[PDB]
Amino acid sequence: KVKFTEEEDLKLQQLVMRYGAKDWIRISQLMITRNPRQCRERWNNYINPALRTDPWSPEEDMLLDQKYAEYGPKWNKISKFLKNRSDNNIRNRWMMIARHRAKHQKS
Repeated sequence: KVKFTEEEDLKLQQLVMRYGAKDWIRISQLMITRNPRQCRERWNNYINPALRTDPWSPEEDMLLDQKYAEYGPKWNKISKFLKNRSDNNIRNRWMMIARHRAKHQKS
């Protein structure tokens, strides 16, 4: 997980809404515990395009088995390969698709 907790990711929606999405150096001054790119990575992988409903397809499932196998549930690194979804969508959809392979229905 990232240094800050999801609860912070919500603060980003507010602070970033006040800065728009370009003064990360300022938002980082408040919480120097993270780099400007760390909170920005959430902007596109959490709030910016309104992906409250942008679920991926088996393409990420098969291409994720390769990335996850390396990073694992770090939707922070995966969401960067999508730039179309958010960790909240991946962490949430992976549990929907992982629920099918959870038992053995995989075959």
